[PDB]
Amino acid sequence: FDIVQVYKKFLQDDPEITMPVAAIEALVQLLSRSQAKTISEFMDILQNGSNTLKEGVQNNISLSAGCDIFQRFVTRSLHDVGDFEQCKRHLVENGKLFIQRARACRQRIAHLGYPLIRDGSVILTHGFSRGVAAVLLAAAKRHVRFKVFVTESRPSGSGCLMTRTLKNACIPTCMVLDSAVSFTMNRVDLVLVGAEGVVENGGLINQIGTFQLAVFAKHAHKPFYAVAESHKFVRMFPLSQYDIPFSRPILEFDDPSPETPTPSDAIHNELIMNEEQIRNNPTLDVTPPEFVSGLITDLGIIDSKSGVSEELIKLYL
Amino acid sequence: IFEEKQVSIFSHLDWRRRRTTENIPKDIHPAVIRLGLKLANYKIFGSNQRCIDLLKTFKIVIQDYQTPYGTTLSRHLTTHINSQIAYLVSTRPLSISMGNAIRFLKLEISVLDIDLTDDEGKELLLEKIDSYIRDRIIIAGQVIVQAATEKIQDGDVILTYLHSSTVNDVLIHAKNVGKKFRVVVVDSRPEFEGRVCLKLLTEHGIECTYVMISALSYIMQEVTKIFLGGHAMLSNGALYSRAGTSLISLLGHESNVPVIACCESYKFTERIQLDSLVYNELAPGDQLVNMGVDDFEEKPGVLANWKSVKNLKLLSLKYDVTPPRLITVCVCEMGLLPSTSVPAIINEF
Repeated sequence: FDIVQVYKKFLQDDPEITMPVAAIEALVQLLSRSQAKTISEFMDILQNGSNTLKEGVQNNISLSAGCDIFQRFVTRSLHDVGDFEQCKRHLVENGKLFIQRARACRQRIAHLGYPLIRDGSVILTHGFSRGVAAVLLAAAKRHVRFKVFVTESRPSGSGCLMTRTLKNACIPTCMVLDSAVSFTMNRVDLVLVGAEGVVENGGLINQIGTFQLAVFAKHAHKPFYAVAESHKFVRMFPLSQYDIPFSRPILEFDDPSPETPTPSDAIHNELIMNEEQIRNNPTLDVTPPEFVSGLITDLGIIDSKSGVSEELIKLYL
Repeated sequence: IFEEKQVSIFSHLDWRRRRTTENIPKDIHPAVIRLGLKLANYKIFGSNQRCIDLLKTFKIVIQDYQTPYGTTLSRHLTTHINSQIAYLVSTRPLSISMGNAIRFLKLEISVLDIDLTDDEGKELLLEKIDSYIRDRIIIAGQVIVQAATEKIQDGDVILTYLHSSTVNDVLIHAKNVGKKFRVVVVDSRPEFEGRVCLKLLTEHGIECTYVMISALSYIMQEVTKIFLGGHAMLSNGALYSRAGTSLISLLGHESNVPVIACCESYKFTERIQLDSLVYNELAPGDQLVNMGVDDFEEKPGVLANWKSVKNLKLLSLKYDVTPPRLITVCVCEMGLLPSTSVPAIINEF
């Protein structure tokens, strides 16, 4: 059934979908084509299916979150004198009626987020995030006068896409290098980032340059807001900002044996790292909750971030 | 002798003042008497201005000093001045500036050549006092003003606290040379010295904003630079100035505002205080009694009888110690230096 192929399938299907939701839709259309009819048969199922899904995509955190939400909805109404089939249709029936809220969650976020931008302020964002864009755009329509710094986000290069996205809405933009983010913090009134996933302690898993912005923000005494939908909450507890499942081997060294001038103003765009080297660098980092001012979700703005824990507590019994 | 230090943290601070010339010793020079009255009865009297008037007074004291038959000029002039000091101390505790100038004068008296006649000895001492005021106070002050006004960029919003002659002269000179800026004058109780500043600045046409120290958080979001006039720089780099200066520096730090301390090198001391209670100066608690935004205009206060009231004590400290990590730069006549360079500058004399 090649669940993986499907999961990737939505992802291209619809730019506005989230990796967790794409995993939920995956399991649904497996639950459609799933002959099943044994709880043993019925529940043996996805687990090999999300497992197969988890092992089929290399960075798996976000889809694992959407997964984790799915089965807990499954067993919690399979508990309850649970019959199988009524959930099997009801999930396949309302699958369209899932990527409904997921889209409504983002809009709910933007309606909560945009007042954080007030007249004459300068925003800083790292890379491209649909949620961040949603918040910024929603503020723009209300004729709010603001400007946005966008970090050239290597390796993804998401900075260009976000810059153009904001340029289309007549929002004044300016791109900054990953090395110049600290120098710009004095001109920044607010920092706004998205997140692929939010861990148990309310920490952020996102693009590799995220935590550096949160660090500069803390140092420059500027508010740092994260933008993520509720279904990005995942039960996993990184013990450091380095503790995550690695897709590829990372940060390993050369082994040379006897193997046989630049000014600072000089601009050498041809002097960047190659992709062989870049595949040795991480794709994601972790941002501790003590760097996050408030976490904007569809559930509202979570400042406690013992509250993200509260939600994951409710999810599991 | 006062030795009894009890539970109160403020118990060690000397509270005894002398506001009148009643039962005054007969060996006190008329010029010292007038200075002593001005010391304990004035209200805005800069640490620099205190030192200048002290040295000019000692000039008159020395000039009129006639050495007795019981001693040479060197040994007894220090005794005669010691009497003038003890009286001055009784009126109001010596400033660091005054204390430093006194150590200077006492030194030059001891290094006086004995072969000099008394009139040559007095003439020389007056020369060195003249040179001290000229170089260490006036010229040094001029250098500080120019060096500090240099850092004022067009569009700046300069915060100042109370009434600092140094900061005032910097701001005024900035206005004169053509700098385009505005000023936030932060004032405080029990005495609104910031209004004296606000009057001076507005008279020179400088655009100003006037707030109390409680509004610091609110007004700090407009400030680009902070300028502070110091009473003394400690040898650990800490700034010893009036009142809430530490609060200005602390909140200034949280808003990424550069804290600039302007202090003449002659007011550098070798003392190092860890807290703000060990070395300070008490102000009369009666100042805190009448509250309605004025110093002497009268209408009965709720705390008028606080001395009679058990367990109710009032007090206002004149100074506090701002930690060195909250000061960005110290501006002296030697140029802009890190405040930890204070003990280094001291050895250079």
